[PDB]
Amino acid sequence: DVLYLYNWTYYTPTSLIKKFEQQYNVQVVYDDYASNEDMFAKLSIGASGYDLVVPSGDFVSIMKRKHLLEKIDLSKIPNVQFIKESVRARIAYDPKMEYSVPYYLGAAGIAVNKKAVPSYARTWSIFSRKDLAYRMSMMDDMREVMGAALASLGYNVNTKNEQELAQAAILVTDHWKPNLVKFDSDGYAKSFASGDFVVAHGFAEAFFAETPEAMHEHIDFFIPQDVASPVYVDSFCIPKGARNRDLAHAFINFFLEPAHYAEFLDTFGFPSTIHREAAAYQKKTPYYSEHDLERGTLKTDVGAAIEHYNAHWNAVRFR
Ligand SMILES: [Cl-]
Ligand SMILES: [Cl-]
Ligand SMILES: [Cl-]
Ligand SMILES: [Cl-]
Ligand SMILES: [Cl-]
Repeated sequence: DVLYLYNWTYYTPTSLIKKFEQQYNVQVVYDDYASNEDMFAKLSIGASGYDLVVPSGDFVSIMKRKHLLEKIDLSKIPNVQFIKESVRARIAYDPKMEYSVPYYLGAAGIAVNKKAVPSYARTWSIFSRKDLAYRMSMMDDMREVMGAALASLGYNVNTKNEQELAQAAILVTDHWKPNLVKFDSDGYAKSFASGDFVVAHGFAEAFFAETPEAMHEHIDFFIPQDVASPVYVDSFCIPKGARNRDLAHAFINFFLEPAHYAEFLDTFGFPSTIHREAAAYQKKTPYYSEHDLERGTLKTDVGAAIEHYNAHWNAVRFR
């Protein structure tokens, strides 16, 4: 009678949770987390108490190899038929959805204050602009920042090549970092709203939630299209030891109902990247289109190649 949901703060719209609660006469314990590292920690060897968790594609692959996830019974999730074919092809960490079901696919991008920066190219190299120095931020995320640098240099955002990573590190350290106030994943949208940052790396839903609607026309948010910018996919997974698998499946099935998925997308101004029905049911014009995610590269599990990422990033981030 209770579903234990573990997800990013606000990521499951409470409005949808109430509906699932009213429909099934159940209650949802929704514990939030601020990162997949933190989520992972609760689900570490061996068993949290959760029925559902929402990891990104790299963390689905990591958690499969560490045997942290339970097989999903797709017969209990008929609405899995709404998952676009194009998405099915990209989810190589779990292509048959045996351990995961897609929740959302999007990408971080760049917001530019068009009144403060009238001329700019719509590219990552915007962070090398010395005329905007100390009025920009990039995200406090290693895979996003390294990924953007790798993308810009024509390298795979998931590369395992050591000289490509060093090259990316030099790009961030020597070309972008000197122009940044800081790396910031939580204050950038507010600082962008005040005018403190005039260009910032981040999520469209944050920039637009945080800036009054009156001032939206002055924002150009874009995911750079001239390179294979990093893209993410988040998924429902059932943690090892889940006590209520029946409600876990029922919730994934509920979330993927066209009107209920559309209500999810509309909450954040998301396009229907994964769902073949939901766009018809949406009330909100998306902040970016699904076609903006085509050229980009899905962030994946890099395996050991992580040690090189870590070593370069800790230097970028703490020096
Ligand atoms: Cl705990
Ligand atoms: Cl500063
Ligand atoms: Cl937000
Ligand atoms: Cl503004
Ligand atoms: Cl290294």
